[PDB]
Amino acid sequence: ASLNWSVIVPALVIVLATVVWGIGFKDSFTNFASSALSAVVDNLGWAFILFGTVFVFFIVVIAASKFGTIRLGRIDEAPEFRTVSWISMMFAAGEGIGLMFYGTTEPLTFYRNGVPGHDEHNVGVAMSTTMFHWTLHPWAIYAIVGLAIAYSTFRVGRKQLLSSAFVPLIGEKGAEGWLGKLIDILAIIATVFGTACSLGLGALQIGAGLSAANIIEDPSDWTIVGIVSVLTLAFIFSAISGVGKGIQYLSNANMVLAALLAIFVFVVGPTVSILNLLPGSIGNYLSNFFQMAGRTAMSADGTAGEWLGSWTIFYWAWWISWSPFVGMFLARISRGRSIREFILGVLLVPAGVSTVWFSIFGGTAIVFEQNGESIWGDGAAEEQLFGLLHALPGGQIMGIIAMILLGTFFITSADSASTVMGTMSQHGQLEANKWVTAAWGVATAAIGLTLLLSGGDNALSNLQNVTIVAATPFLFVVIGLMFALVKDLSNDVIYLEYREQQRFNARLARERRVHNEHR
Amino acid sequence: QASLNWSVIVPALVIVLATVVWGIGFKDSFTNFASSALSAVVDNLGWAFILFGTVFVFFIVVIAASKFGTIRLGRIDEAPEFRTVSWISMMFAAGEGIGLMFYGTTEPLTFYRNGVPGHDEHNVGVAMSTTMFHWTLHPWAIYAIVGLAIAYSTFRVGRKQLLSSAFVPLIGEKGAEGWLGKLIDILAIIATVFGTACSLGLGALQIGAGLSAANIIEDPSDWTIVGIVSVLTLAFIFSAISGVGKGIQYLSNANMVLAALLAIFVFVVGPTVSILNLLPGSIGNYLSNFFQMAGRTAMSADGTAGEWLGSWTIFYWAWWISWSPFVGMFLARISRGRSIREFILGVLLVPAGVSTVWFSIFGGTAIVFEQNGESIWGDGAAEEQLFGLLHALPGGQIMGIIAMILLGTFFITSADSASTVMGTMSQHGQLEANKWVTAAWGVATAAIGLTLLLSGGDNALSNLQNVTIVAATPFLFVVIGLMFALVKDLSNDVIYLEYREQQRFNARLARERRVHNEHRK
Amino acid sequence: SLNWSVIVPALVIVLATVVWGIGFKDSFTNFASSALSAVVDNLGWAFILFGTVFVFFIVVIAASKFGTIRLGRIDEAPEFRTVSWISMMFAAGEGIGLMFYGTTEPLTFYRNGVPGHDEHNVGVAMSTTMFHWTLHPWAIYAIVGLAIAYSTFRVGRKQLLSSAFVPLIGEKGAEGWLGKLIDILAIIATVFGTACSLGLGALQIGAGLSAANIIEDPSDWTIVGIVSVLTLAFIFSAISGVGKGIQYLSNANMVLAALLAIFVFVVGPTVSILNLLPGSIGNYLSNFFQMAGRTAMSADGTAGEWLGSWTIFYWAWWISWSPFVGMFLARISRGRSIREFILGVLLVPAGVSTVWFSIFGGTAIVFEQNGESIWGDGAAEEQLFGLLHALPGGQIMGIIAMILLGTFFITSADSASTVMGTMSQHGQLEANKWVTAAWGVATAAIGLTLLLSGGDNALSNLQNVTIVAATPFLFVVIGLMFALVKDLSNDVIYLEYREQQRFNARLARERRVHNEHRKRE
Ligand SMILES: CCCCCCCCCCCCCCCCCC(=O)OC[C@H](COP(=O)([O-])OCC(O)COP(=O)([O-])OC[C@@H](COC(=O)CCCCCCCCCCCCCCCCC)OC(=O)CCCCCCCCCCCCCCCCC)OC(=O)CCCCCCCCCCCCCCCCC
Ligand SMILES: CCCCCCCCCCCCCCCCCC(=O)OC[C@H](COP(=O)([O-])OCC(O)COP(=O)([O-])OC[C@@H](COC(=O)CCCCCCCCCCCCCCCCC)OC(=O)CCCCCCCCCCCCCCCCC)OC(=O)CCCCCCCCCCCCCCCCC
Ligand SMILES: CCCCCCCCCCCCCCCCCC(=O)O[C@@H](COC(=O)CCCCCCCCCCCCCCC)COP(=O)(O)OC[C@H](O)CO
Ligand SMILES: CCCCCCCCCCCCCCCCCC(=O)O[C@@H](COC(=O)CCCCCCCCCCCCCCC)COP(=O)(O)OC[C@H](O)CO
Ligand SMILES: CCCCCCCCCCCCCCCCCC(=O)O[C@@H](COC(=O)CCCCCCCCCCCCCCC)COP(=O)(O)OC[C@H](O)CO
Repeated sequence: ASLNWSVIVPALVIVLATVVWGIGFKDSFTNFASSALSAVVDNLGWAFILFGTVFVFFIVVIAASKFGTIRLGRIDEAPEFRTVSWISMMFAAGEGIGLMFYGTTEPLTFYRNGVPGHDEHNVGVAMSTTMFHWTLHPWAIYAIVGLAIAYSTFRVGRKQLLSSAFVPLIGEKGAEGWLGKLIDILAIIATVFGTACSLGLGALQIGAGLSAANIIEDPSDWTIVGIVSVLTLAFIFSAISGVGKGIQYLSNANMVLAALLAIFVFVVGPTVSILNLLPGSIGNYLSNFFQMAGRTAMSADGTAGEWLGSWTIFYWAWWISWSPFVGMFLARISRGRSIREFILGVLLVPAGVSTVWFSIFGGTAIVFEQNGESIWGDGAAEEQLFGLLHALPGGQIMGIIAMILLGTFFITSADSASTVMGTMSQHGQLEANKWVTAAWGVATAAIGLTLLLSGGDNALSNLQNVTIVAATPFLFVVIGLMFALVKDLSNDVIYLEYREQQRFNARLARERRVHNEHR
Repeated sequence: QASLNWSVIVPALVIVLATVVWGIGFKDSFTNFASSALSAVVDNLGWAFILFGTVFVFFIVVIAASKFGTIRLGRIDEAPEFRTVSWISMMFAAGEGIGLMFYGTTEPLTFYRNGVPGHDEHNVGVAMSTTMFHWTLHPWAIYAIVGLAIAYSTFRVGRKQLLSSAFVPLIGEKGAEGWLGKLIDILAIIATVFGTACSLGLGALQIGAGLSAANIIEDPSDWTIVGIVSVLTLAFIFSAISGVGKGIQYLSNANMVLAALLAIFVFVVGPTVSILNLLPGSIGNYLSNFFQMAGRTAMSADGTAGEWLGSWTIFYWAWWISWSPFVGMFLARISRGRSIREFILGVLLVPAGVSTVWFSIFGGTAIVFEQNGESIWGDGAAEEQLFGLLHALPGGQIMGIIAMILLGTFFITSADSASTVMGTMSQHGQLEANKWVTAAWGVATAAIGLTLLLSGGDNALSNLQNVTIVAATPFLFVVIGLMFALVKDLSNDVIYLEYREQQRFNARLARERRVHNEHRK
Repeated sequence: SLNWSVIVPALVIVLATVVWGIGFKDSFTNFASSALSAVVDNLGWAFILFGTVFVFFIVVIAASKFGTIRLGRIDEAPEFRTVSWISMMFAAGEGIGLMFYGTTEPLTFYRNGVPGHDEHNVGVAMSTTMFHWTLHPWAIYAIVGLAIAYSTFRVGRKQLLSSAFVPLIGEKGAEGWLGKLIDILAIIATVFGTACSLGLGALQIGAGLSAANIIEDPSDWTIVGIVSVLTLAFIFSAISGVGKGIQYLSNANMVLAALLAIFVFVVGPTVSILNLLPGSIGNYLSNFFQMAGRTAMSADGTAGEWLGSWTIFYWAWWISWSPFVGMFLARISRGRSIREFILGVLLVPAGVSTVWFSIFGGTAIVFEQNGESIWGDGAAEEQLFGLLHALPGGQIMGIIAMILLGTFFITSADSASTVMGTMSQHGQLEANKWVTAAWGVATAAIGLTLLLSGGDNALSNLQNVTIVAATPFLFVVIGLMFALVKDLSNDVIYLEYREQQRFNARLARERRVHNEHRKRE
């Protein structure tokens, strides 16, 4: 296919504008980001918080309805991936960097400071509200988007694009018109900013880790961590060949290293306490699910707005911005699966992986805090993991391994996001241009680095603010995608013979009633 | 022309007239009896109300989710005679309107200011959740049960449009025409009269408060209430005896338009952002606390929630059970040809969402005022809350008048609809009843409401609530039996006969086989 | 023929326990305490997690397509009427345990509170009593009974725990060493769970005799006499070769339990109990997942001892009872569907337990609130009679409760012994009466051994040894889930579609790999 320049040029111009604003005009960019966060949070926290749970309800009911039997492909089709392989391939979609960053920080900071409507030093609350942001809502969003693309491209044979999934609502004219172009541009921009958030978190934490081992300098975030991890691997893996064979190796190394780190912290750490937190975390998450889903700026006597902006609305925006990439990824590896099976796997397997990960790491941190040891230290979120690792025997080698894992996650996430963006910018071609992929990867890495540099001391806050503002337009795209998906599922070939009969009988009944009214 | 059911008219008419005379000429005796009867009823049946109120919700969810959800309310492969949008629009009628207007400000504001048993004061989430508790799912679960029973009896099986006909599976045709069916219909008419009189009394009281606030009348004297009720009853009487159904549908459209206008005015001129924040908060805290409130009895809070329960939750239970004949028959009428699952889902969810939005807007504005220093509580009279809320907003002087007009139109339309259903139930389930019987029933409900308001005196809302609870207690058992009748009716469907006969035959064979095996050794 | 390879190890372990307990009491008690500490600290997480995984698993199995499978031949209707089947679920379950903890558990939760909650809270006191007795125990029993019933009726295998693992180990492991190990573990777990029940019954009977002033004070010789008398009546019933006396006792169990519950209901605070019914159910559904998430590091690392005393003990007790109740449920529930079986087994005993605990615990808590108090010296065994004597006419009801405990002793012994004889007779339903008598005597001896060894801390001894003996069978019950899923998936009604899916998926994988290789060009 050809390049959709009408969709590349707008998004690329927006990205260049954001980068120039952040780099050359740090103060103005930071002020604007703070003001836009204030306005967006105050005026649309209701939208984020309401539709986060509407997505979960919607995907659950879609799975449990008659559409669950539909198969993503030809009728009576069987899937191309084994169930074990299908489950394993979902690891590459999850947050390697997000988990590596927040596994220790989030449960520990919620244990220490508490959350709105709750007191400090509550393990159940800490683990439950860590599981709130990471288990069902993100993967309900991802299931919705991936199911939309899967039904559009496999069942109906349309192009693999976000705009195509809206064909039921806006028709073909809209899909090829200005509205389809707008949807595709918003998808590309949201993916860019959502991936740049992860790249910024990973670079920040890698710098902190290098400082922990005492091998770092000050400008390493810009001069080494970003540009090296981008150029020396991602470009040479993309531009050199269609498949560089390094992405597969790194995607397997991610699994191996994450398993090794989790097993180290599990065995060397307080194993019994972690095993106690498994059922405790799951039970206290299921108990507090709706209480946390109803936490708005009007909660805790109006004092929850700042916390929600810093913690919950940030995650809403982050997951919404991830939606296009993760949806395309899940759709690509789920052909032939049924809708019910797809939804169940996508919702539950990563939820369990996240639950276990947070159990190990947050539980070790909370147990240390309870005993008297404090991995908190200064309080930086990027230094908690290495403090936790160093607190355990043989922690130096594992800290180095954690830095290696962070670098591999950086490379893998950037490469996969660039692949999906290139596909979306090339009229839905599965194998997009290599140079378009490299350009989009450069753009994402540059945006993440620019957010970090503009934030400076408050790098994390600047990152979160720009992610929150950048994902506001795509929240409505996902909301309308729910409607488009329902309208597409209803108008399935298997249901048309029943729908015509229902329409005919309803018309007969309505005309009979109208005639009786005339009488 | 179905003959008049005099044997069902007289037992309910005599009770209504006895209540009117007793409450008018003997205000003190009537109030004392109502108070004592509330004490006894609440003490010895709050467990029944609270348990079966949630059993209704569970029963409806199970019925929709079970194999019965695919059955059509009519002949097989039938289709609805109303478009889905028209069905949803018609659902708004037969709701409260007057209850929603009366309580939208008062109830969440009251819970926020004073708290609820087992919880502390100044809790927005708890106030909104326990307001949603009384107005969203258990109400419409009860209405779905009754309307589904009536719809199945009348469309699928082709019986009369009655509540006794829904008990045929339990007591049979002889029972339906026997004394038990007559008793069920009498209780249905009594419950309709008292559930309607409660809303009419609330509307008259709030219109009096509005006239007092608008300065049209200096005070809301008893004669003011009498005049309001007389004028509104005269309007309803003219609408009915005129024999033309155009004016009533015009007033229904006006009710929808004016309710939307008031909601939009408070949403826009009020704290829009807080109103929108309270939507997810209200829903989440409702689903979080659902079973905590479902398990709230007089034994909660170390045995101290009895007075609060009788004031709010048991009163609502009685009110929503008293409405059950009217709202059930209304929903049954407009739901021809729908499947059981579709009927249940729409009836449960659409009104719940509308109530959620209404309470969010009005209660959230009141609570936002409370938090910011302003207090529309004033003297604390419930009837004066709404006009305190509107008069605290720019341009609200005219919207208070619009609120009074909306209350008047709600009064007229609700009286007409309830009286139409009552006339149906007193004429062997005729779809259209005699004009004079409908007029008489509507005037009787108005007279009961006026009697309650006047006998209450300085405490009118309390007397209204007490009489509502006492009058609705008998029909809780009718609804409970209707659950069994509905299950038996759905089980004995034509599509399920062959499978059931196969199972019965095989079961007899297996039982004789095991009896023989025991005989062996 | 006797499976001596299974009898001899179980007999050796049981006799070793008896010799250790009587001969060396200090050593036995020290080992029991140390083993309780170790197993609790290291596997309370396993107990707590899998107790709720069982509920999730059985609910999902009932909901899924497997719920349509019929236990037996296709179109085979059940042998017992639904009334008979429902009533037969009372013989299997817990009568002695219910009588022992009917008052003690809610009363002590109300008095002392539970981890993460304040004391003197009726809602939690009843919700966490319902937690330990309603859905987790019966989820375990339903899983085990369903596995046994499917293996023995659908597939025609022998009625054993070993034959239910055939999906995982083939007939080679079913008859190999692993099947023998599973059978031995099932026998030992049944012996020790039934011994825990019998020891509780003997303690309660001694407490009742002390209360009735028949004995001046309890003594070890009194417990020995009680256990000897009851097991002698048992041995006579078993060796007599006539089950008429046992059927009489099993009916007397229901009659007397219903009589006692109705007495406490009518003569106790009826309205408070009725209030507690919906309160208990609602607070159970509200707090279900908060109680399911209670671990050794809840309430700031202070719930370990409370969990070991209450929650982990009940988990171990149910897991040790699971072979018996599973075999019982499989025997009486042939021809049922998986969905019907699961729903009935989960819901009927849960409702019965809810009513029982509502009555007795609500009576105790209402006495505590009003000013009275049945706590007395704090002994768990003395609470029930302390509750009875507080009510008028309780002097006779104390002896009625003692008689009921004796009948429960005999009948529970006989059902457990019959299951053990079936296990040791290669799954033969008509178990040898001498093996049955030997197993019953061994159970009584183990219960007496735990009581005597514990002495003053008799209940602690019982619970410690029960947890230790039930720890091994937890993994068997966990593996039953996988074995049952493999049984159900590989069913004749699904094998054709499974073959079609396998072939199509192989074609799809071949296409994808060939396409990838082609594109790799
Ligand atoms: C924590 C919370 C938890 C909550 C959990 C919630 C979870 C939900 C689970 C959902 C599961 C669904 C699964 C089953 C689906 C099966 C349905 C189906 O299709 O079966 C056929 C079944 C029957 O079919 P039918 O007989 O043909 O029906 C006729 C159609 O109704 C009449 O035809 P039509 O005119 O509609 O035709 C239009 C056509 C296609 O439409 C078009 O013509 C499209 C035109 C193009 C528009 C542009 C689209 C492109 C936009 C993309 C986004 C871009 C953004 C970019 C951003 C840029 C920023 C810079 O659409 C359709 O195909 C019909 C579906 C329309 C759905 C309408 C529902 C509106 C909901 C309103 C309430 C909620 C709003 C929330 C507001 C927020 C605050 C609360 O369909 C229906 O169910 C239809 C009825 C649906 C309900 C209608 C409701 C009307 C208004 C309700 C208001 C009152 C209630 C709300 C609360 C109270 C407010 C006061
Ligand atoms: C105090 C509160 C509780 C405290 C907490 C404790 C928990 C409560 C204990 C519950 C324990 C579990 C259940 C045990 C019951 C076992 C028996 C049974 O019903 O199962 C066998 C049941 C019947 O089988 P069967 O015994 O073989 O029947 C044929 C025999 O030939 C039988 O031969 P037959 O045909 O001659 O049998 C007689 C009858 C056919 O049925 C019978 O066998 C007799 C009636 C059945 C007993 C029902 C027990 C279970 C339900 C509890 C009732 C209350 C709440 C639920 C309401 C019912 C909705 C299903 O047929 C007739 O000829 C009609 C005779 C008249 C019937 C009664 C009519 C009067 C109703 C009473 C109320 C009226 C006014 C006073 C109001 C009261 C003051 C508060 O078998 C089935 O499974 C059939 C299923 C039918 C369709 C299922 C779909 C509907 C279910 C919806 C879900 C409900 C949600 C509720 C959840 C709420 C949670 C908060
Ligand atoms: C320790 C680290 C790892 C832990 C990870 C946890 C893993 C859990 C993942 C759950 C399974 C995901 C993969 C499922 C693939 C197989 C298909 C499947 O399970 O779904 C079927 C769904 O089948 C059903 O019909 C519904 C069955 C319900 C199964 C529910 C199991 C999950 C229950 C979750 C409980 C709550 C968990 C905690 C939530 C936070 C498929 O339906 P179908 O349309 O193909 O029809 C098949 C058949 O005809 C039956 O329909
Ligand atoms: C919250 C506001 C935003 C909502 C966004 C919705 C986005 C999707 C829109 C898709 C268009 C259709 C919307 C209306 C759907 C109604 C439900 C529905 O269709 O249910 C189907 C699937 O049903 C389900 O499994 C459940 C449906 C969803 C309802 C459950 C929602 C739970 C919400 C509870 C909230 C708490 C209550 C108080 C607060 C409101 C089938 O049932 P039916 O009635 O259409 O047909 C029945 C029969 O087969 C004949 O057709
Ligand atoms: C604690 C008190 C008891 C529990 C109360 C809460 C219960 C909530 C959940 C109840 C779920 C019941 C769902 C029933 C769906 C039936 C589905 C169906 O089509 O039937 C199948 C499953 O069948 C069943 O299991 C039928 C059981 C239905 C009865 C359910 C009773 C609910 C509880 C009643 C007591 C309520 C007490 C409330 C007061 C506290 C087919 O199986 P079968 O062919 O063997 O069934 C034969 C039957 O005649 C077919 O209709």
